[PDB]
Amino acid sequence: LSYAVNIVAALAIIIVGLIIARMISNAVNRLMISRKIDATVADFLSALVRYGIIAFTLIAALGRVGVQTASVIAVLGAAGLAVGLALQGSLSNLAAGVLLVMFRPFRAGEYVDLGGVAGTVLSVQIFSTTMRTADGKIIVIPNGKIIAGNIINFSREPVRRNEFIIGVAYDSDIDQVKQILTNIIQSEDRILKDREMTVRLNELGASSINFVVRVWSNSGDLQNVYWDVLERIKREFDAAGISFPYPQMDVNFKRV
Amino acid sequence: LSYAVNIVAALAIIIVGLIIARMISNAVNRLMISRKIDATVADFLSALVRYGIIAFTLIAALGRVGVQTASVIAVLGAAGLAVGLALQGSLSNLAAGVLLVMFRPFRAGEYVDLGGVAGTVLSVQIFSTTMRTADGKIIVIPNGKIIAGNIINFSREPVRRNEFIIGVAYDSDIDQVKQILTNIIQSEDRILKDREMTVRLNELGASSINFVVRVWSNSGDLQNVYWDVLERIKREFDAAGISFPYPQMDVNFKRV
Amino acid sequence: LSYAVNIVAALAIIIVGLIIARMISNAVNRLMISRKIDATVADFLSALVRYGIIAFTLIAALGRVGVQTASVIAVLGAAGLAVGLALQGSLSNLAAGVLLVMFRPFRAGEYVDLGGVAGTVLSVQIFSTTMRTADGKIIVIPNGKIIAGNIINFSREPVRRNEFIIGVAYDSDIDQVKQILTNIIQSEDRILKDREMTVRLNELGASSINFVVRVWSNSGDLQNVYWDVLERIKREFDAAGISFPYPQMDVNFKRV
Amino acid sequence: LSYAVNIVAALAIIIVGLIIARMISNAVNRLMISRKIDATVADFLSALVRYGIIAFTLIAALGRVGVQTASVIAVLGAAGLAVGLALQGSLSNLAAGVLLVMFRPFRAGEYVDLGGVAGTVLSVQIFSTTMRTADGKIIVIPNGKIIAGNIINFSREPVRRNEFIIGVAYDSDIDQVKQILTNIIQSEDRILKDREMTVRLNELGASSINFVVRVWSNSGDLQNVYWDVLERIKREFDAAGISFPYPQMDVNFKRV
Amino acid sequence: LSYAVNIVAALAIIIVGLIIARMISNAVNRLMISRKIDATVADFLSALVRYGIIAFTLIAALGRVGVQTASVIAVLGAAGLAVGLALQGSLSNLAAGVLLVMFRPFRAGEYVDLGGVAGTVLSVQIFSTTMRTADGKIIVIPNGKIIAGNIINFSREPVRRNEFIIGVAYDSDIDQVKQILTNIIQSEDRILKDREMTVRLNELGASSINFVVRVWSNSGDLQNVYWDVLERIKREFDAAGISFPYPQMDVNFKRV
Amino acid sequence: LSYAVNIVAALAIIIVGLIIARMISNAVNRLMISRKIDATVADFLSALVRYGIIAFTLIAALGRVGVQTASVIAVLGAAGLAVGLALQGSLSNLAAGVLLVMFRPFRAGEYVDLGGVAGTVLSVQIFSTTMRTADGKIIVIPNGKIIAGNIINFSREPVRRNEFIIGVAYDSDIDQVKQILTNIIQSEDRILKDREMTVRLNELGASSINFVVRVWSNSGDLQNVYWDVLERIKREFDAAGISFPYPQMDVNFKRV
Amino acid sequence: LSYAVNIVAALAIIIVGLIIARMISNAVNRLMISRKIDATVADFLSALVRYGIIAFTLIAALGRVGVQTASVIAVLGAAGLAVGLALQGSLSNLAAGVLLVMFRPFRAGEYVDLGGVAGTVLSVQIFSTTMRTADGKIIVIPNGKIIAGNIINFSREPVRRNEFIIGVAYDSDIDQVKQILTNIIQSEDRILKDREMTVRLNELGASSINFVVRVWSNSGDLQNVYWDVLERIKREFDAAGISFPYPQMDVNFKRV
Repeated sequence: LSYAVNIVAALAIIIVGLIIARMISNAVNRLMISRKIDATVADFLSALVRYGIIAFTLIAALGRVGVQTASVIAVLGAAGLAVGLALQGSLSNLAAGVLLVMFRPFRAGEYVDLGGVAGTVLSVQIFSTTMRTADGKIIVIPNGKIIAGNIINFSREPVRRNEFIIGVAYDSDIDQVKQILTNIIQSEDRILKDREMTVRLNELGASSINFVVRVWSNSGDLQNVYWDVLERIKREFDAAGISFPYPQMDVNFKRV
Repeated sequence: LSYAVNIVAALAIIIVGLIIARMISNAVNRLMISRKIDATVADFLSALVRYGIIAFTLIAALGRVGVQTASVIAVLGAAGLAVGLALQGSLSNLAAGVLLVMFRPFRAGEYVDLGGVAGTVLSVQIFSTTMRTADGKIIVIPNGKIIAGNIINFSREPVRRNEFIIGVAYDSDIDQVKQILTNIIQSEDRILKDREMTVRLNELGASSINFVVRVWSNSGDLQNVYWDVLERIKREFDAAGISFPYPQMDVNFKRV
Repeated sequence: LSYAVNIVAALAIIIVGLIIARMISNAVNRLMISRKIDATVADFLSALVRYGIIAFTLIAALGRVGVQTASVIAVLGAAGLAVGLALQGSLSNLAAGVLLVMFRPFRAGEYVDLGGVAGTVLSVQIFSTTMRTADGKIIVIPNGKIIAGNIINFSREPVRRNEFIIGVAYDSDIDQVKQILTNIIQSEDRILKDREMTVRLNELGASSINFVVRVWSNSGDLQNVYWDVLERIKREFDAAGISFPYPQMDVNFKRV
Repeated sequence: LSYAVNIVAALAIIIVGLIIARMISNAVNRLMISRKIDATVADFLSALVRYGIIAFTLIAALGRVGVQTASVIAVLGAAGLAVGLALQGSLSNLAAGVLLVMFRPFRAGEYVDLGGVAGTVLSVQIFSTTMRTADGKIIVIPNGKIIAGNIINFSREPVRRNEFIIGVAYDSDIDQVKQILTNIIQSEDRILKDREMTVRLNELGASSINFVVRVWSNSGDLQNVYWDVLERIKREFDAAGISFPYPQMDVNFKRV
Repeated sequence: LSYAVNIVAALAIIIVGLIIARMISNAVNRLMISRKIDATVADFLSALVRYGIIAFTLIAALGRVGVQTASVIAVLGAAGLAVGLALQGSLSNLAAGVLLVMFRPFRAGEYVDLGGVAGTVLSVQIFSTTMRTADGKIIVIPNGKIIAGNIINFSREPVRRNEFIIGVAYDSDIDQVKQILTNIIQSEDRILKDREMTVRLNELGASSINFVVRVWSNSGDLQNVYWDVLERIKREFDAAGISFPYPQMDVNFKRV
Repeated sequence: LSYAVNIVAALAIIIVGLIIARMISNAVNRLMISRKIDATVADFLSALVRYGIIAFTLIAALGRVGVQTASVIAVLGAAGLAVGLALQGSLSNLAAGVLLVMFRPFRAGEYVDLGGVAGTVLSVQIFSTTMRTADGKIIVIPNGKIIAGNIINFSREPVRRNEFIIGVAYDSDIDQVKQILTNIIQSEDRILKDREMTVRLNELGASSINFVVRVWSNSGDLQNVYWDVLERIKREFDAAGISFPYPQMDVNFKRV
Repeated sequence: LSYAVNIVAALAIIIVGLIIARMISNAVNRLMISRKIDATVADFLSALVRYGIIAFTLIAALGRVGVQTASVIAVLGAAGLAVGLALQGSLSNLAAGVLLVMFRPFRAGEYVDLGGVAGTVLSVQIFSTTMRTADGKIIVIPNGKIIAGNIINFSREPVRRNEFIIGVAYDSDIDQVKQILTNIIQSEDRILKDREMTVRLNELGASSINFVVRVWSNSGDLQNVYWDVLERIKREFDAAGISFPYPQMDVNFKRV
């Protein structure tokens, strides 16, 4: 009767608002992904302008039922903070996923350590990056946790350093051990000779002397250099009388 | 007398506001779940438009009792931030449950590890996903904790890697152990031969040499490959003189 | 004199505001708890509409003393954020207690583990659920901590899995132990035979081999199956020569 | 001259504002503590209406010096958020102290454990509850920490459960130990016989079998039942040949 | 020329604003510290009214240069939230220092434990209380950390409880130990005889029986009662054949 | 044409706004650092009034291009909260650095412990204090972490207390040890004799009696008193038959 | 028809708004990076003025379609808080990266320890600094974590202190050890003689006396001084009869 004759006009204005929403959203999506910025930020601005002009046609619509503008924008601001505080941690991930592609602390296919978990990065999606670990698991890390912590890129510099700690007995000859561990890493072929090769006495432990051996090698064959120097240490120390010691004790008897 | 004759009109306007609230809410619920988006986001927008036009008819109603618009929207904004800060963590879960179905880091029936707790995902509800652990417990995790942490999907890639660490004595022959642990995993049928099969000296421990054996196999029979290679290691090491060592000590007597 | 003649009208308007506050609050309380929703949310909306129309009659009252509307709503918005930030954690519990009855991750009388503390849920009150632990203590957990953490419902699925870890000596026969621990759990009557019954070599520990035995049984008699299989393991291993080992050592003498 | 002749009127309006502030504050304090609610919430609303009508007379006063209303409410809103964010954690404690008396998870004189610290509650003040521990210390816990954590009310249910864990040697007779620990707790008079009395094999430890004995008794004499069953266990096990074992070892000699 | 002739009037209005700021600030400081409240809250309200009427004369001043009120209060609200979010943790300490003097969980010169750190309180300043520890260090704790944690007032109740745990050997006579530890604390003069004096078997440890002895004494001479009962325990146990045991072991030889 | 003829006036108004910004900022900087407050707070108010009247001339400028005031202050309030939430933790440090110079819990050149890290304070800058540790490292701590944690000023009181814990054997004479450790600290010259000198039996440990010796000395020579009393303890205990004990054991043989 | 004839004018106004946005943004970028401040803050103000006058031309544009200003600024304020709470942790890093170059707690190429991770700083980018560790890894730390924690600049002061802890046996001569460890560090050439050289008895440990030796040397050759004094300690102690002790025990036999 007296009410519905404006409700039909409100439905017409809201359906042409939906039409112009799809039109302007797809227009700015077609323009921005080709002109300047990105395929990800432009979709965010497309959704922003889409749900912005939806809000504009809602404010224009709800005046036709008598509801004033200062009340419509109050209810829309309440609903806007409702959906905005729903999407706080859902949009911090998007804003971080922009920075992870714009600045690239890691590329796809690069062994990283994103705060405890270490693996090859498969892809950086919109909200969360997928990495595959060393043992075949798939770890999906949200972008708000990557950008708010350290990113230990294991595979961006070509040379990396091993660190063997060889515990020998206290009665061994330090010159003989420092000569044997030198003659191992002087004949190893993948250990870089133009960098810092150290075989020096690291510490005097509880039951063993700890020598430290730190050698540099290319990041592809780091683990093979570790496994081939350690096995050769185990071979050349038994053939030379050096004894890896057990956890020694010094028991004093009191046969009461 | 002078007051109630507008209160009856306010009750009529609020009851037709309830009627039009149910009408528009069920209309957008009928339209949106069929046209574009989702069964979950559309119910959220249904509740939003429902408690939005309830607020609109309240603002239209409370002017009939003399209360102005700028005071009604102030009290309604206070009540709106009250109910909104009541529903902060009650709506972050809904916004995360949208992303867990839209992007799917896990499907139903897939062994995951959602930050410490590991189990098969049964279903993803509106606010909280139910998983069943390995031992029959039912763990209900809210969606705000899933999307704000790692999601270790144990069952999305078909191949996974075991890691045995076999400690042998120091006097054993490293060639014999590296031949026996090779001849075990060369004859095992479910271990993938086209991938990285390593039997190399991992470390020189305190009382034992630790060999590492890392083999790849399909994610269904990973645990059976573990339990059948470990039992065969225990069988083939006793039949070959290799000795798993006890926690050795090196007691020096001082019979005072 | 010139001031109090409006103060009496302000007191009359505020006392009829209290009267209409009780009237409308009890009216919506009488309507909503019977029609649609809940006994808990409807009391919240009753308090909201009560302290909303108290605020409306305060705004209508304080114009009679000359104070304008834009100042009254400013002081009322300050007081509203004061009482609202007083009731942040006092209302997050109410909004979570709505979800704990609407979605029911636990019912009353069901053994749960609400993040570290495990017990039978007695009741879910408005702000905090009471559970009784295994040892008679009464733990009152606020609802903001239940819904923001895992809910390990120990008693919603009927079948659950035990896990015995039996450490035997290294010189024992693995076939004999895998036959004895099979013949125990094949003759136990409450262990479910149509599910996964595993007696396989879990690990080679420091001084003992760890067999794992994982059997499924109904959640009522899980603990009795544990206590009756473990006692029978202790009985059948002494009668068969299998020896549970002490923490072995391998002392090497050096009588200096 | 031209300025001070309004400043005297501003001082008169502010001094009558102080007078009416004391009047209305003491009036609502006299009315509310007797009529409906509480001695604590009514003082909060007294302070709220007091510093509200102080603000109203300030807004009415500062227009007499030419300063407009939209600037006075801006500076007052800035000062209001200043004092409100000063009193965030100073008012969360008051809002929690309302709930600790309205719902009573503990009464005065009741042994509780408010998140790590355990003691008898002396009183619940406005901002912080005082408890006296077992050893005479006085711990003042703020109410924001009580209501945001577990409340383990040790003394609201009358029956509670002890748990002895008795470690015996491996060569002992399990029937003899299960008969002796039954005959102790069958003759103890304060152990409730109509509840669950368990003497069953809990675990096979490293150097000892752990029996668990869990008996129910009244919460007043729980500790005396513990101290009188444990002493009788120590008496009846020496008189029966059962041996509490030392930390056993299994040293294997190698006299090199 | 055309601009500066209003700038001189703006400087005159701002210098008389500074004059009236000092006047009203010192007036309310002179009135409030003598009449009702406090020396600390009144200085806070003095600073608040001072930087409030500075803001009022700034709003009155900047209209003389053409800048409107709705822009001046916008820039002043931005600067106000800037200085307010600068002073969040700088004013929470002041609001807590009001409560630490108004309610007094500790007075000056009283041994407390304000969450980990324990010492004699020297003074409670405006923002941070100074305590002197047992070992002469000076610890300055901010008031936001005191009021948001436990306050273990070691020196507000006069009687406190010691707890000795005496480990004896397993072969000792429990009646003899319970008689000797009774005859020590029956003859000690500062141990309160009208309170709970317990010498009962606390636990059966790994290599020792632990007796617990808990006696009450005045809080001044608690440590001297500890040091004089423990020394007398060490004296009376050697004179009676009771043996404090070393960490016993139960080595089983296997001379392979 | 029709647009740029106001843009030139906008550029003239903004360049005279920059000129008056530098003028008023340097004027208040010249006035405030000499008259009342500080060299640090006055620069903050200089930056505040500078970027405030920059905002005022921007609001006056952007009306010349047709943009209204209520939109300019909306965009400026958005940008203001943007730069303000950029500078939250960048200004909490400034507000804390005001309090660290105004109240001085440490002066420059005073050994402190600002929550885990201990060193001599070099200087208190605007945002972060520099300390030099004992071992020459330079630790830059932001002021938001100093004022929100304990400040253990090691060097504000002149006397401090050592605490030696001397473990002797169980068969030693307690009178002889309490006489020797008294005769050491009675003849030491830097130990303060008018304070509390304690040599009393602290505890009966596992394999040793622990005497506690706590003596007071001036804070300059505390470490030298420690190093000279401990060396004299080691000298006077070997010359008196007291034996520092090794970690005793009580092995019971079972030659099976 | 009736609608699009204003939409073409809106597109013309928005395209000239984009043109003037690029113009004014590049103008202030060209002016500010050369005149006063920085290459980083000026780009931030360029983006701020760019997306500010984009917002101004949007507010001017959307009035041509009938939408009022108070609704356009409401939707733009909602979108502004949306993008601002997206960029909270994305702009705290920029505001911290301003302070890390303005105040410089580290320069490029300087060994630091930014809260757990220690390495040479390569560069300070806009949002995150890259450091290279000792072992060739590349760690990208966001600037919000550097400025909100300690910055242990290992390489800003030239002299640093080693700390050897030498454990010797209990029967050794303290004068001989304090003479040998003095004669080592008196003849070492890189140890600074004008600073504090300490060889004093640090502690009486469980099975060893711990001497502390703390010497100062230049920060370049600190590690070489450590490795050359420790090796000489190991050489000169075997040549002098001092014995580094094993973990001593004091076994008491009870051959039961």
